[PDB]
Amino acid sequence: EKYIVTWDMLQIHARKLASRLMPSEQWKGIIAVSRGGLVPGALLARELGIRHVDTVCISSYDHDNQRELKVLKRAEGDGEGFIVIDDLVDTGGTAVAIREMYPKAHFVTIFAKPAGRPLVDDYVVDIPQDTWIEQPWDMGVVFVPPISGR
Amino acid sequence: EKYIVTWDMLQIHARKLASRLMPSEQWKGIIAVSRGGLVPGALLARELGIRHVDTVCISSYDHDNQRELKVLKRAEGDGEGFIVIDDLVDTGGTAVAIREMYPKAHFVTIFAKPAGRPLVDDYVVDIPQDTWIEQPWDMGVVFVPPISG
Amino acid sequence: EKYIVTWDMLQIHARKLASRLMPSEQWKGIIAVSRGGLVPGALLARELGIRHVDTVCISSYDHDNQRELKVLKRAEGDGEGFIVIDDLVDTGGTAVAIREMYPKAHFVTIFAKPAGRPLVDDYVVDIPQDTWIEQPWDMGVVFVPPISGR
Amino acid sequence: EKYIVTWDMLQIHARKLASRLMPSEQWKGIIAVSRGGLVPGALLARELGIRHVDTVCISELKVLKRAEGDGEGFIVIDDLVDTGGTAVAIREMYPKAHFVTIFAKPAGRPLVDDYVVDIPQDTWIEQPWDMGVVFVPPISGR
Ligand SMILES: Nc1nc2c(ncn2[C@H]2CCN(C(=O)CP(=O)(O)O)C2)c(=O)[nH]1
Ligand SMILES: Nc1nc2c(ncn2[C@H]2CCN(C(=O)CP(=O)(O)O)C2)c(=O)[nH]1
Repeated sequence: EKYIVTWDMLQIHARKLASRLMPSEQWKGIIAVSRGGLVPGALLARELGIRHVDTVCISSYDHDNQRELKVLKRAEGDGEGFIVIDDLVDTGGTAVAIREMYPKAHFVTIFAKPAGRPLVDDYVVDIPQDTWIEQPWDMGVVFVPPISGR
Repeated sequence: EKYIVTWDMLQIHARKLASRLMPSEQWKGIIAVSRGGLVPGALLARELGIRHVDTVCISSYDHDNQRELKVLKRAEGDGEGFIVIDDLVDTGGTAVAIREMYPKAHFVTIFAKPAGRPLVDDYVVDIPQDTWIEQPWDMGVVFVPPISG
Repeated sequence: EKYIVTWDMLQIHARKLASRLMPSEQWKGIIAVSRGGLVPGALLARELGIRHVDTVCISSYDHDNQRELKVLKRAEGDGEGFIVIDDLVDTGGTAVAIREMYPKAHFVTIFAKPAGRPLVDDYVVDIPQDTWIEQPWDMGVVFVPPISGR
Repeated sequence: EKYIVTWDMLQIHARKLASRLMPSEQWKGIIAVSRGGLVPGALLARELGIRHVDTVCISELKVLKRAEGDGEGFIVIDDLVDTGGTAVAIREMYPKAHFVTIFAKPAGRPLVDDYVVDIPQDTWIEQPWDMGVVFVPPISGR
């Protein structure tokens, strides 16, 4: 059974993470991990009041049991004083890759499954591995037939 | 901590509860416990395609140190073949009265706290006793100031 | 032409209606037109602090160019000091029926189309006649495939 | 007089915008004007399968961070256009860019190559990232 994440709950969690990342002056800017961290990055940037937002674009595809990682666009630096935000961490693969690119950055997510959980600096919601997360940008409001009808 | 419930989530839970009330034909109608149950009742009504929807309106008169229960408007029958529905059960204070008016009814809620759990026939979500549930009809979409300037 | 009504927007509309119905003291209760008026009625009931909420249940099976009406259940009275509410007005068929069985009732809706427009006492939003209104209780948040491949 | 925009509504408009920008292969990437364009840019990035998303941060109008090129083959996205102070500025850095917003006001209308929703000029747009689902007192007591 999948975990439905609506926009309202995302924003609640995003604000729960924002306050825990106070003060706002200890952070220089924000790096969002495209595309998953884009919205959480936007949300953080609004709350913490940060206007400098950049993106690192990483493309990943599975070829059976191995991953193919392609960084299409990178932000410069060791990550000094920035926050790196992604929507969720599952196995922790993307995290370890970001950690190589930005060894001196604070890495955050909204959701974290048990495996990837310890590989984050901070997160908000716990999810178990067997659970799939539907993010709001993948969903919509559409007609849904009744259960009976009658 | 305060548990926030959005319309969307209420609908998701209402739909789960609804499937557990299949098939629809065993039900004559639906009695909503005003006011909390009105929206859950409405959603159930749609999902099951039940058009016979009635209400029970229950208010509380306080006398000296004790709270009495006034019944402003009540449906008919012993609730035989009916689903009775409230938004939640916290203590079951109101839920005692509903059983007495409708003994032969299927009494359901969306949320339930531990002390009110044995009072319903079925519910969807467990909530801790210390937790306040904010329902979406008590909320709205309003400007929230940022956290930094 | 399809008009999407989310729960948030509906609440906004219902709240605008409720404040136009102030003060609440002039009303002795609410009669909801099942099933469409159930939710709007519940929202009025909350905003006006009205605990006396009853229903009128009507079945409208459409046989070609004629309609068969069935009143499954009917709140008592002429509607004196009562608000009767449906979600929307379309042709005025339901409205003429309510007006007969509740002549001294203040009959309101949220949406209205030009046809049934003169047959309500008050409404909130104008909807064009050729538009289908998708109400939130008939919808849900489910997955939606992206518009493009890749 | 306040135009309230919910996430669901923004997402619908963003999809109506995405459909106009089809086919998606005419695009090499998206440039979101932060912070207004971020979420719209993110939504377009999903609906159009575009993985190359970069930002331009304007703020006199000081440029905090930006990307190169003349915008040829890119989409520049902001949440709205009222006047065009930044819009006039965005035009410069990427002249051959396709520049879109979701909302557009009359005075800002001719500055963008495309938009989705018209809004009166005297109307304030309350974007969902500035709001939240909070308790709201009933309009009456009894
Ligand atoms: N929407 C969604 N995307 C998912 C889910 N699980 C994985 N992904 C996608 C999106 C984000 N992903 C990762 O960061 C891979 P990781 O470095 O090994 O943790 C994969 C899910 O349950 N839901
Ligand atoms: N969900 C939905 N229900 C509708 C619509 N149009 C009509 N109905 C349903 C629900 C309310 N209706 C009427 O008041 C019928 P009227 O006596 O001719 O005014 C029919 C619609 O666009 N959408």
